[PDB]
Amino acid sequence: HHTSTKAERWQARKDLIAKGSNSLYPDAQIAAKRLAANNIAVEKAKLAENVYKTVNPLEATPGVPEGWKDISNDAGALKKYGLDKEVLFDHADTPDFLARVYQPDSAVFGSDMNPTIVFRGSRNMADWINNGAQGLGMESDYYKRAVRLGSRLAKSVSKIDIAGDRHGIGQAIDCIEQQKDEDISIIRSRA
Amino acid sequence: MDLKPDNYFSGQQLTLARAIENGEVDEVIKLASGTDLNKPGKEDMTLLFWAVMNSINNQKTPERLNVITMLIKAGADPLQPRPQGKNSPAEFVLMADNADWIKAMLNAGLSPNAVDKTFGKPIIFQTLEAKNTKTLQAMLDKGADINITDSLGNTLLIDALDFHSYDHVLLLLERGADPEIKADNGWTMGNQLQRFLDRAKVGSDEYKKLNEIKDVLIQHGGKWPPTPVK
Repeated sequence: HHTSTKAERWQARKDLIAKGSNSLYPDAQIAAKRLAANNIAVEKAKLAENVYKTVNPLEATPGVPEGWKDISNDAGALKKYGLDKEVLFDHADTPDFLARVYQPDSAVFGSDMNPTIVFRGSRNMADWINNGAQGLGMESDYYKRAVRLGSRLAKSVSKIDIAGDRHGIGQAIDCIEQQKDEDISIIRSRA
Repeated sequence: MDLKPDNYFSGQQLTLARAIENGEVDEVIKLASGTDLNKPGKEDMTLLFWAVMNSINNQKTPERLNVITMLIKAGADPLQPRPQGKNSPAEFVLMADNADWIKAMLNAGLSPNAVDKTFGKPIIFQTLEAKNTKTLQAMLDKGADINITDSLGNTLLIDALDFHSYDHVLLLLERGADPEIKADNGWTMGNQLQRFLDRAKVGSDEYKKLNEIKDVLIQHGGKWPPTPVK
């Protein structure tokens, strides 16, 4: 479906955006503004989708969007942001709170993107843990580890963005891509 | 609901699991010396997690708590991890709202400065997610280093404030935790406390609690206002 590399397509999309921003036509100018914002937003929504594919948080997550690297299991890379693997997910049961951290490839994105941490949405004999958690008075609060990460990221010297159900994310990506196609048409119409 | 040991164990592990289920301390002591204590059964169940599960609600009795102690004394590993980064029985019971279960493990001589086997983090950090400070109190009372750090130089005091675990913050300050420790990023707890204080809404419950923390920090000799981060 795609003939060129991700890097080539990223540059060609910015080239088209620049053509719209230089147009005398107001519709091409506003189309270029929205296209630039949606180009960025669709990359974040693709990462937000990717965290729903994580199974074992200590293993790779399949299908990381092109041009991004998952550093969630790289202690040295995480240290740069004051993070470690342990703080990225809950540990009493199947994770309810789960975050993944991704670094953009500068060969693809230049300086357009930042490292991004993405929070996943919150979600009989095998349910013995949940029984144990209830009798032990466990708080079981998604917000605790999320707030803790927010507090930590405010101290990061290196820039890092925050992003992030699975069906709703997919539909969101559809709506963004639809908007992109419409703005590309408007821009091409004014050449 | 009501668990059945046969869903997780067979053979000699099942015979021990039934003694645990029945809360029979002497039978547990007798059998534990000849049983593989650490090989998991089904659904990630281990004999030590089974003992925890048989000591809750109406089964939280002195004898059933002591079964946990006696299994650890016999060789059951309270720091054994579960798969996929899931935590050990010691870390799990540090999250509880009551310290009876961690005390049963400390009574078998588990070090209060122990670290977990997957991430290498001191298990005392898991107390910060508990709904009160009872498990942290039990760890400190047994002699844990109140100023212990994680791999990034964070103390319990620093991490508890970031967690918004404000009653843990207060307890740590009152027990003499050093508030001047800087993490690897050069921040103290107080540096974050100042950020939090400055953005809090006057008279909100968050404002009231953060100011209480500031007052207690000062009352215990901490430097205020904090030295800005370098």
